[PDB]
Amino acid sequence: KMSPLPTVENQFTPTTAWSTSVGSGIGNFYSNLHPALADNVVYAADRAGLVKALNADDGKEIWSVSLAEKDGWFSKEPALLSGGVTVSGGHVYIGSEKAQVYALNTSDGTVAWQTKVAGEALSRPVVSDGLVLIHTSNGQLQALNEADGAVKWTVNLDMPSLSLRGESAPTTAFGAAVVGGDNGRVSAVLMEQGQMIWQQRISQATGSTEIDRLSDVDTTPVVVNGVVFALAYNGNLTALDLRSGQIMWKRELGSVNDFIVDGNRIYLVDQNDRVMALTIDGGVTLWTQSDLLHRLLTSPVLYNGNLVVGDSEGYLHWINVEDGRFVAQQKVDSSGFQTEPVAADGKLLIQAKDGTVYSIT
Ligand code: NA
Repeated sequence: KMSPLPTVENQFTPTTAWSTSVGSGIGNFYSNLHPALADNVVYAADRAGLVKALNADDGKEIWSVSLAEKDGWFSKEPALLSGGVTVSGGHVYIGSEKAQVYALNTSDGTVAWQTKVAGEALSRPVVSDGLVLIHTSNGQLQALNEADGAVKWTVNLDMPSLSLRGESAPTTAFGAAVVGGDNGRVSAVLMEQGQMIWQQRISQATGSTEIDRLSDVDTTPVVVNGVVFALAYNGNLTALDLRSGQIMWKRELGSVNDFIVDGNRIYLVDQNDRVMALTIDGGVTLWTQSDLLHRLLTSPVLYNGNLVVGDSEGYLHWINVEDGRFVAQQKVDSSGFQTEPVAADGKLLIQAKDGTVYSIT
C-alpha cells in the first residue's frame, strides 16, 4: 500500500547537525508537541511531562525538568503535554490533555505559573502582546495574562459534536484572534475583551459525515494580505475576506491535512500524502507530486527555498517548489516522524516520535 522510497539524485547533501533525546517522546499517542526556537535555544517536550532547553548549535542541555504528577508508590503519572511548545519573552508555554497550561521560565525551567483552562489544550498556545491564547478542544477561546496566568476572558465558539485530530491554534491579525475548529466555523474575535467580530460557517457540523482514519486536518487559519485561509475539518481549503469573514472560494479537495502559504503559493499535503502547490489568489493547482503516496507525511515546511516533509519511516524529503520534483532525501531516525518540522532563523528542527530532536544540515 505504502509507496516505495523514491530514488533521488541529491542536489545537495543533508546530514544531522546534532540530536538530543527527550524521554520517550509521544510514541504512538496522539500529540501536537513539536520543538520551538528562540535566542539560539531550542525547547522540546514529551507526553510524560519532560521539558528541556537546548543550545541550538550543539543540542546539549541548558536545563531539564519534569511536570509529571504524583501517582502510586513508584511511578509518576504522565502530565500528557499535547500543545506546544511555544516560547515568547522568557516563558515557555505548553498545554496538556488534563486542561492545564504551563508557563516555564526560559532561564532555569521553573514554573512561572500553571492554570486550569476550560478543556484540553491540544494546540500550541499563541502569544499576542501580553496575552496567551488557548483554543480548547471543547470550542472555547481563552486569553490568559502572560504575567500570572489569570484568565482575562473566555469566548464560546460553540461546543463541537466530536473532537477530531488536527491542530487548531488561533492566529492573530490587527487586534483579532482568528480561529477555526471542529465545529465547521471560523471566527474572528477582538483581543481586548473577546468581542465577536464575525463568524462564518465553512462546512456543516461534524459529522455529518463519516470520519476517515487518515483525517488529521490542521484547522489553524493563516492570514495573508486581507485573506483568511482555512481548512474545514472535511479537508477543504477555504478562503475568506478578513474584513467580513465572507467566503471567497472553496476548493472541494476533501482531502487536505496541512498547508502553508509563501509569497504567491500555497503548498499542501493531502490525506493520501500527495503533495501539491497552488496559486494564492485562486487556489488553482500548479503541480502535483504523488511519489510519497501513503508513506506518512508530516506537515510541510519551507527551508532555504525548498519544501521539506518527514514521513513515518524516518526520512525527510526535499522538494523543488517550482516543479514539485525531489531535490534531496535522507534517512534520519527509525521511530519515524509525526509532528511538524520547524523552520526558524536558519535552523531546521524536527522531533521524532521517540522524542528525539534533530537539527538538520
Ligand atoms: Na499547534
